[PDB]
Amino acid sequence: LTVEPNLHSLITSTTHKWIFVGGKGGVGKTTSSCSIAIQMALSQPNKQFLLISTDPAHNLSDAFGEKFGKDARKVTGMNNLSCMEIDPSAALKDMNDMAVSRANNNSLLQGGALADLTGSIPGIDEALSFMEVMKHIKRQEQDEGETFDTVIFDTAPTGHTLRFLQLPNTLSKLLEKFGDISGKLNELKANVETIRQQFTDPDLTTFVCVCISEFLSLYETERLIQELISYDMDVNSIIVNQLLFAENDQEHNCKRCQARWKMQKKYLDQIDELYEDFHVVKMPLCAGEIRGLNNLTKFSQFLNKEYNPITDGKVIYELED
Amino acid sequence: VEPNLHSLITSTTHKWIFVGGKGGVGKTTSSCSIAIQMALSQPNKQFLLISTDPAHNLSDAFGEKFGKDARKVTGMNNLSCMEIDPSAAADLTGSIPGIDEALSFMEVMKHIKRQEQDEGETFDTVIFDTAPTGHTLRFLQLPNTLSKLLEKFGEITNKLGPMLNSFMGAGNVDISGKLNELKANVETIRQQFTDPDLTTFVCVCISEFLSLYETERLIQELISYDMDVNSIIVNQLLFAENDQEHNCKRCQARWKMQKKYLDQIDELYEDFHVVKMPLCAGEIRGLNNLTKFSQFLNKEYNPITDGKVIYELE
Ligand SMILES: [Zn+2]
Repeated sequence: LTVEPNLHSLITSTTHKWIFVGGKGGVGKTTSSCSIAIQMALSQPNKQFLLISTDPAHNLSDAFGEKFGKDARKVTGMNNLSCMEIDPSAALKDMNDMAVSRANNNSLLQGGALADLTGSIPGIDEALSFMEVMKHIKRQEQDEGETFDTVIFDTAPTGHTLRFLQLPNTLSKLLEKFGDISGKLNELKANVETIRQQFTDPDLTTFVCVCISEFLSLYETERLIQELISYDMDVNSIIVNQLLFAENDQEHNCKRCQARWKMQKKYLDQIDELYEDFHVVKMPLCAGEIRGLNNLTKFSQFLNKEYNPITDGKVIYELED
Repeated sequence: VEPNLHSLITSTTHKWIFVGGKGGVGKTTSSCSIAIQMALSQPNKQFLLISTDPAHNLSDAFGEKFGKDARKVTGMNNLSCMEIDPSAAADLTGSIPGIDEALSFMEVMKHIKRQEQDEGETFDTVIFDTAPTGHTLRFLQLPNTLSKLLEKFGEITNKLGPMLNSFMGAGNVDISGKLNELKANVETIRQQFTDPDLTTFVCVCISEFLSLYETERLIQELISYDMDVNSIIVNQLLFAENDQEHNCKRCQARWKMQKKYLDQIDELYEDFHVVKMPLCAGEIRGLNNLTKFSQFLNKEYNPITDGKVIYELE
């Protein structure tokens, strides 16, 4: 049985609690995050969703045209979707800094410095950064009194934000050789392993990759998928953005564009043969800046029901202009 | 710094010019253009354009059929092409980095010299149309890679026991001697490929995030090899603002994006010769067209005045 080229079963899932969305390059990652968030929220009115970002550029705020911050806020126009933009690294520095100060005048796992081993042991910084994020969330849940059913992580445009899933095994290997700090490491290792318990369960968390139909994007996506596999995180979906089905479009005249399409077609076919088992969802190029709830929802719709270049053209051109 | 390759195309000191760029960035076209440009401006000298890509990109580019044996490009007096497959034409390979590369390269250098000894005519300069994959020239590190190894053995072997050491019979010493001979071979080439006036690498890329990222990586790798990197050609630029405004908001949209990175490129690689090359919808194929296009590597293209020239190719 063919694997539907859409995210319908995910957007419809009542089992997933953590959905990570990423893609390097200018591939429409942010708008994909918002679209998945909206689509999930509209399809499950009964539940509450959190869309979190780490990008210091406040991509979410300029995506929706609202102002989000460290405090969750419901997207204006929706009942069950909220956004929060934070900076884990910054808050970590502030917290670590004060801990260093308390040391000189004497996440509890910081007394003094466990952060110095950062530039030595891979994934400790990331684990600490992530724990910061998980903290800001729970604190928001405890105050507002309402817990989020599902969280969409608009992954950070750089680094390897979730390399910490390797931390546990990276430590055991180290702790054996080496056999204060030692106690903080074991406490950290226990924290990352309870998370892996969650993040490693296919029914609980998954990662959807975002990319454009180009050689470098395809290879970057391959790289990303291998990495996610090496973390035991589920990867079953790939969103391919900016596709211009020039093959038959309104005002479709431009030969340069036709040339581009021919190129995209080339790789779209490689992607389909390479990731047959994946949900490979094709999304139309939408010249402009899909911004604001309305347009984002109109466009996000194609994540659930595959886009038809023939039939649905009218819909995207109501946005592209 | 001038936004062209005029000084290189005009150099009478360079003997080896490598051209590379990953992705569909017009690497091959660039290789041919540089070869032609060099050949046309130095009729007095003989040039060799060699490729490794099994697809026979050179033959498809010129519309001629090249192979293991050098052949003059039809219509030119001092430019010849040679398409080889080094790999096609000793298992420490999957263990020590750069050994296979060095072996592959030496193969290439051998098919060349044997072509020079037969034809009786030596090539003054060679342009290497680098392979679209792997790390073809990581062997420049092999020498230091080996010294380190043939040293860790001395710190271990000379720090073991008469029995233990001697208790390892098998044709390995049959290697200690060949590794030292190969190390000597890569180091004589390194003396050549490491001299700025003798060899250089021109990068090719498109003005997009992923391509800039990739060429950034390429440059770092080349510097770690002590190979000179001073030029970067940026292909497929559609100067849509000057495009007689042939309309298409999608293309104008693309251009604004290319403009954004063209800017970053300028600021990041200021000391480099950053040559902007116009998008040329089609497949610049055949000597004539390649020549017409290649000219903009020497004298910077002008979207306003030169437009007519590239559209007589569309
Ligand atoms: Zn166009």
